[PDB]
Amino acid sequence: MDFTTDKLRSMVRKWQTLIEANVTVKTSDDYVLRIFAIAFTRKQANQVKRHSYAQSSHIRAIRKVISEILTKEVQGSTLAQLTSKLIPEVINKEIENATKDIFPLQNIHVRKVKLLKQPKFDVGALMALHGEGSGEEKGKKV
Amino acid sequence: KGISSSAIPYSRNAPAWFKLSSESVIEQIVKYARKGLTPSQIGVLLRDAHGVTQARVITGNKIMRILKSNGLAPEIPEDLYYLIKKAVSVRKHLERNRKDKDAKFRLILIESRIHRLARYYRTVAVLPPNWKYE
RNA sequence: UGGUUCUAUUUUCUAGGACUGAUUAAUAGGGACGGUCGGGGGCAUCAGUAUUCAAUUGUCAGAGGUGAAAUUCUUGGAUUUAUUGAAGACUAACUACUGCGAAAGCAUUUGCCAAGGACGUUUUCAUUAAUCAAGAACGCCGACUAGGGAUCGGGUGGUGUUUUUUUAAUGACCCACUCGGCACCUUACGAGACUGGGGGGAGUAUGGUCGCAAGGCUGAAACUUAAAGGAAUUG
Repeated sequence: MDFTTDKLRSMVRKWQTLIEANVTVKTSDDYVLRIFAIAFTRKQANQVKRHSYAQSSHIRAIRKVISEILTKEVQGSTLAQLTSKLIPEVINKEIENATKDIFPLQNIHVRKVKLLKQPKFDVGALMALHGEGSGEEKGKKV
Repeated sequence: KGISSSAIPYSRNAPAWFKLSSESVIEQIVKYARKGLTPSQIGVLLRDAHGVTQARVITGNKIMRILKSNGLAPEIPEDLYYLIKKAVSVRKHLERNRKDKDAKFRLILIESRIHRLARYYRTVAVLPPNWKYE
């Protein structure tokens, strides 16, 4: 999975910090995934100072809880479960709820998921991801 | 340079809520010193938990004089001891990894500061002359 | 720790003797502690996508590059596309009249190693201090008054919103105060007394000295001399 470049260029603004993290996690299958994360420091409503920077220990703590809870969302998922988890953007809601104790953090995203190794084939698992099928087909008519 | 020190009150009395004894404070002082704390640690523990404000006010005299008159004198003053052990910690760091030029510079600074007050303490003769920092 | 002997009910309590004796605590200085702070340093680790190279496909005639071209590569498949590997760097945007460092300088993650600063302090020492020739390491001014807005680090108080709950502690913002920084915008008031050098700027003249420079068709001079060329050319 990957963002387009225009999305994160449309997200990056000066006078904030981008906290980005990544973890290399092996799922409940033997797929190992490098999964990324980006998050940008919001300013609160009634904030009058123009900066809203994080104090870099808040960055280390935010990046710590990002790594912990998204490596908890993997290992507790298969590939199909993780894919159905990151279609409706809900790991981002988990990061936002787990991190609003530290900094506000607008538009957290996952932004990038890379396969590194894949276990075996398991045609049965693939056909259970899709649906069944077997053919006896036509016969020659002589 | 910053101005961050402690502001000693104008009073020189016990604060009139200090109902403890002027001798039980000394017994607590020598107990903490014999279990092994530096006099600054005695003063901060006595201030934080058994609320003597400062013991030059509440006891008779200051607590290094209390320790020396109760037999718990230091081998070397606390300033020199802490600067000595900081210098030897930086020296062991430097023997471990030898590309830390900044820590070499801080060792030159710490060694200069060692020599300054070692010279002061030597001309006062708190510690004996022919003392070298090894 | 050792030793001697004095009082009344089998063991109770007792008295004596030998191995310290001036101040503060500098809006001076140092040291400890505490929660921290930073792109300060060292080691290790982790990642990123470019680039270069290689392997494998796909397709076919050009690709670079330039103001145009060219050297170069290319039907033994270049360039483009897709998958993957290897290498050496580098740390994009975030990135600032922001931060840290004694300066040169320092920007990916995580950990270790020591360090440092500011703040907080009813902790400690007690003049331990300031400046620099020598030497060592690394490589509109000042002795001067007040302010103002913004920002970075710490602290105190307020009492609203984001937070939230019986797992630990821990935020973010708003406001006032305060300490310390990088700057900026102003104010008031002061004698502030890798070494070697001719003499202003812009010009003008030159019967001096030192130079460089003209002539005149070449050939071609001792030779009025060939070929060929030049020049001008409505034979």
